[PDB]
Amino acid sequence: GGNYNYRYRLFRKSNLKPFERDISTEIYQAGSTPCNGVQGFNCYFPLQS
Amino acid sequence: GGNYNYRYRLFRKSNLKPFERDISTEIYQAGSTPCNGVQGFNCYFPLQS
Repeated sequence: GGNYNYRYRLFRKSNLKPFERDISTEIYQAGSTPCNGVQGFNCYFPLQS
Repeated sequence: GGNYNYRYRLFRKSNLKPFERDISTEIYQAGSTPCNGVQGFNCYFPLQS
């Protein structure tokens, strides 16, 4: 059926430092509209399976 | 930059009848525990971009 329980980050405001950990799960606003925690246009979840 | 505005359904309890429109956005339960509106382990969003 496929393993869909492994994910990875796909979006961030900036890069990451060496040996740095990011665990925050916030909606990524890639446009000019307040997402307000709404998954939609220019509002993409930062994790992909 | 990649187009992400298009999504398609990936999981459903059953198949679709001919000429059917589905729009429900509900967390899917692939395991034996309630999802409780959290896309965590064995609980995946139905739409993929």
